[PDB]
Amino acid sequence: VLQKDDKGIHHRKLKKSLIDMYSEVLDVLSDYDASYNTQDHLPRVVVVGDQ
Amino acid sequence: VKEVLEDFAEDGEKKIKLLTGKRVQLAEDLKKVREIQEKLDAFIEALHQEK
Repeated sequence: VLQKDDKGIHHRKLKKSLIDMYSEVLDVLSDYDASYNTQDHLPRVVVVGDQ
Repeated sequence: VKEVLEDFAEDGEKKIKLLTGKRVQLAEDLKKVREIQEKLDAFIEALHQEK
């Protein structure tokens, strides 16, 4: 129902930006195993700093 | 003998005078079937979203 707002033609391809799809990739790895032992498999960007 | 074998080189029929030619035909068929499937694989990947 949300995608129907976009009205994306079936024949066009490239339905979603690659990184938006990689977000699902990282999310599924996190869901399968949230431990760092499985996080280590794919790239991430960590934002860390002083309080 | 070198001259006669050159005449052998010239004529392909003189190579398949005895009809045991499975070797050459089978090799050609293997290579061409691999090309067939290689192109069909990309075509079907285009069917999955390129429609």
